Amino acid sequence: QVQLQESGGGLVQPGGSLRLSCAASGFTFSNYKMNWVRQAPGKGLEWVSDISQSGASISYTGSVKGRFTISRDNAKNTLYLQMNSLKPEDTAVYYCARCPAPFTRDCFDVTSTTYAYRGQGTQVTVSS
Amino acid sequence: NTASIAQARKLVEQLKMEANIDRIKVSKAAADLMAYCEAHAKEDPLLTPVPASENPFR
Amino acid sequence: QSELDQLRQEAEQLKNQIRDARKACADATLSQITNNIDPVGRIQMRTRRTLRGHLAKIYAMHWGTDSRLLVSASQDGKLIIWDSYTTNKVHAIPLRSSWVMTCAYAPSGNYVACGGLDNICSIYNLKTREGNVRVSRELAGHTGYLSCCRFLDDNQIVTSSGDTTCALWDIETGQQTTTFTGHTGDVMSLSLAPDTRLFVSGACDASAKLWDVREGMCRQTFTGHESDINAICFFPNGNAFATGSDDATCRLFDLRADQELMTYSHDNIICGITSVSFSKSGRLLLAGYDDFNCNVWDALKADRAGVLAGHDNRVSCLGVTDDGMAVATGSWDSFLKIWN
Amino acid sequence: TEDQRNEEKAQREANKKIEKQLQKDKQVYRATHRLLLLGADNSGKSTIVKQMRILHSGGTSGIFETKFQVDKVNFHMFDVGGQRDERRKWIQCFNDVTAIIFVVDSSDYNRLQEALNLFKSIWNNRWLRTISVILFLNKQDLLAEKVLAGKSKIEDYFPEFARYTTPEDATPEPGEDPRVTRAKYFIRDEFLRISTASGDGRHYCYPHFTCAVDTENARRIFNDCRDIIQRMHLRQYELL
Amino acid sequence: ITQFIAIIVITIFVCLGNLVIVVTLYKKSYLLTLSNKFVFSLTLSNFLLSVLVLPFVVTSSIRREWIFGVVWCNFSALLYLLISSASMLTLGVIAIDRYYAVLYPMVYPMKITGNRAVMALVYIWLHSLIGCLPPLFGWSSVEFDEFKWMCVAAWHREPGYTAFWQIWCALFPFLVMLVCYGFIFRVARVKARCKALITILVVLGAFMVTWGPYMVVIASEALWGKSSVSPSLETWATWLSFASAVCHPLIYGLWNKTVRKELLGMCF
Ligand SMILES: CC(C)CCC[C@@H](C)[C@H]1CC[C@H]2[C@@H]3CC=C4C[C@@H](O)CC[C@]4(C)[C@H]3CC[C@]12C
Repeated sequence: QVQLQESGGGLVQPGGSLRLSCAASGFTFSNYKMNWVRQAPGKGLEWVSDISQSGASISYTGSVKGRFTISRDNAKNTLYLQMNSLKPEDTAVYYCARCPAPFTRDCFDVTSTTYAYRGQGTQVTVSS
Repeated sequence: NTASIAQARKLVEQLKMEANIDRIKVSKAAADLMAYCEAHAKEDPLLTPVPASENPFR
Repeated sequence: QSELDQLRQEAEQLKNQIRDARKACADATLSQITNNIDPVGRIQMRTRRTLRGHLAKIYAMHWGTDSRLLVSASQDGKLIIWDSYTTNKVHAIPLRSSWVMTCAYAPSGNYVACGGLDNICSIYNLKTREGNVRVSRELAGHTGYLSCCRFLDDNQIVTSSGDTTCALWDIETGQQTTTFTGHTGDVMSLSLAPDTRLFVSGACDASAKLWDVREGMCRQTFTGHESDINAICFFPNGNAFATGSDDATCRLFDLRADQELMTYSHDNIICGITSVSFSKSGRLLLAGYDDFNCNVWDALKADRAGVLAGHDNRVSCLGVTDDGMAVATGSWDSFLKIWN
Repeated sequence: TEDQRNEEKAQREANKKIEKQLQKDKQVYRATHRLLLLGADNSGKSTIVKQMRILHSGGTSGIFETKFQVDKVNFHMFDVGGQRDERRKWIQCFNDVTAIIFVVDSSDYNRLQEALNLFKSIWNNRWLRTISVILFLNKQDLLAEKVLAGKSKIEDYFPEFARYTTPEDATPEPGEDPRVTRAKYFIRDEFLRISTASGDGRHYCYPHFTCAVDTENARRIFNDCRDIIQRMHLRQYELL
Repeated sequence: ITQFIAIIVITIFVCLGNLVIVVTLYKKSYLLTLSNKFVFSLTLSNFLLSVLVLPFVVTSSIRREWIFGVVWCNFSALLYLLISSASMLTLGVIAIDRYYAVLYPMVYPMKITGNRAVMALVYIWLHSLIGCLPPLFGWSSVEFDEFKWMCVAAWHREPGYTAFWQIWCALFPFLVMLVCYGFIFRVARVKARCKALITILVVLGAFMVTWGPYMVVIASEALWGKSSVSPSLETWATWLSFASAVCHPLIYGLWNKTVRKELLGMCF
């Protein structure tokens, strides 16, 4: 039974700091690639970042470059996201997702609606 | 809102029906599989090859 | 949100209860009580037929109940019916749409079914008084590409589609009689039981489900695999089934124990499975791979007994005759071969 | 003797007559080129196909079809619009096409990353290797006024744009503004960077600039198909 | 005696190399595409040449005289000339086919069809037969040449035919190959951005290294008489011509990927 369970979040003031945690079980964590995806109010799912199997070749979206950081821990089957200097428009629900195949470079349907290998999500709010 | 709620209902009353089914120990199942597989050993041309005089292919 | 959270809690509690119920029955493992039986590692076979004439890659084939005639489908837009013994072509049907990905052959031998990426299933009459094959019925109503179909008899047929549902049809009226709506991902394989009382399916959500044809409901679900499922087959006695996935493993499930009890894998295998089948007795398990090789597994000892080689592009389909006399395989190189 | 007669009827009547028709159909199959059309809903791919159909089958159920001819050569184009959101299974039915047509809305900064990710995924797929891509940047006319208005900036979506400089190979139109050319070529280079990174010598990409009122799109596809088929024929004779 | 082994080596190679290719093409009938029929004819004709002519050359080289009858003197020479001319012309036809394939890819499937291929195949052999008509009649004499060790046309005593055949059967296909591959080379060079140069040089040199010395020897004998060339050079020039049939099967067979794969599937 593949399952992903996010953790962390809550309310934070503008310019604050926060970090999220994702716990995975039911599959070989070291084989797959991992992703972060979010959905803002009144909008669809959006790309954020990813990290490869060994921890090299990281990538980010232009909106969060210089502020967000991603990392793995293969020895504990957990995924992290460090967030700094948060802005009001970062308010959204963040999900933990993995690409469908165990040794490929393809991540077609991670942002699709009703995607299977994705978690439930956590709420993050930035307000004064 | 209501659609996700209804999906959650359908899920839980599916789990109701799935949780009540009867079950048996794995020993009986494995023994039955082995017994059936052993009983029909003589009736498998692939498991035991066939003389050329009877093979429709060559 | 409070009600949604409450329902999630109830679902979690029932999941825990079912998992605990499963663990109680695990008194013994099959590998630990089939340890003393003899092996079958001498299996080796050779190809001695090659059917040629398709222009493009092949997706599906199916055997007839006489175990002499068979049909195949290719995405160039043709269905060809072959004579296995003499290798002569007996029919060639041009299709309306070229993007076909499934076909079936009636148990009585009067009809053949077809369909694919156009969301429609087509029925052809092979024995009309005029002597020309002609379309007799078209079934519509799915909202996704047709992936599999299997005849029950001359008048009804079952199908699965990419819209996450399956259906039972009445060919005379052309209307759906029942709909099965449990899966979460695309469904692309189904298997009829020997008594045709029930059937099983597998989907992209890494789960399989057991369906009652008449009651139109599900009563079992299996969650062993960890990726997309694309092949499934029944055991000869009808008390178990086997599954293949793109995580490079095969697994065996028991209907009455409601649990997984065998896995077939090797360290140096990284490709995914595309096909599965059983021999007549059930001792052998045959599966196709994206490495265009086919491995023969000792289903009861879990070791490899042989390998079939000779294709040079992805193996797409696989089938065993109703009397177990031969095995046929297709591939993306546009050829089809018969073994042993 | 009846066995001999049945064998004669089978082998003579059925097999040879079937093989004759198959041989007839093989030439028609080999003489035609088939293409796959991809794009988002906001793109004008439907406008492109309608426009080049006006320059010169029908109906749709699961798939839509299009016919056009240039220099007496036949092209078939398919648009898979009847499916749901996930692509990863029905996409690999098209491993044999000659080329893929990819259309992007150049004036929409917000949705550009999604198209870029889709392009990367298509480029690096196992079964879609060895297939070239024709890339169309569709809405230059809107991009020009969007840039010249100055209300929305590009560097808020792509911070590397601040350091970019126009290449020496740029060929601006006679009446074009230099900063329009800068942004336009930056957007093109974003795709070319992914294309040239993992692309082996068996795989190429062909970018183009186009507009809604355009009529050369039919000939460009012909010219690119020419190049890739020529490379294939060079390759088979050990000249590449 | 160092010479005598050379004929046996050449004969075994010429026989076996062509036999393998013709058997592979015949059994795997679906490989007979439009372009492979030229290779089929080229290999079959050379295989037939390997047995109807060569053993008599061995016997004449040992006995140092024509022991057989006058009847077989004419037939052997006629077959030699006919098959040689046909083999030379087939290469030019293949070059034309490749030129059209590479320079006009989109129009190729309709511009060239099976019927026109059959017409070209017929035209090759009609051209060859027109090239050998005069020896067949009484217009030219055929006799046993000492250091050639075979029956062939008397080049030294008939300066007209020795120029007619030389110009009409050899130079024309060579010029055709030269121009066709020259046109192919520049396209390959432009779109390479040196395998093309190596391949073209190999293909073009396999022809002239083998059929070159014989032509100049014939010309020298016709111009200044029999005494103008040493016997050893005459023998070696004649014997290099038979080595032409060794390069044809290798180059136009085994170097092709599909036929090589199919052959290895049968030979392992
Ligand atoms: C100028 C003339 C004399 C040069 C002739 C060179 C010949 C001998 C060479 C050049 C190319 C060579 C071929 C190159 C590639 C292969 C593939 C290999 O798997 C088997 C040998 C084979 C088929 C070679 C056989 C010999 C070959 C045909």
